[PDB]
Amino acid sequence: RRLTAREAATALAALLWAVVARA
Amino acid sequence: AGGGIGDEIEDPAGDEYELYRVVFDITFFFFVIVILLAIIQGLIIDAFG
Repeated sequence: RRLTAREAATALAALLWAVVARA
Repeated sequence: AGGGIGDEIEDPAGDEYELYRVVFDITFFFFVIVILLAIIQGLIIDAFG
């Protein structure tokens, strides 16, 4: 949810529940 | 298309919404094509069985 640091620092909850890298 | 829309768009490499468009394309591709054509295939396969 923030382009470059999107999957990392923008949304870690959904990044942990799943493991996507483009949302 | 057999390959999603990606042969039938502008190139999404412009800066705005690039990753947003790419997850859109790949999610569309994966879900509808492979899973639902496979559903159809598996249905008639299970029919013969």
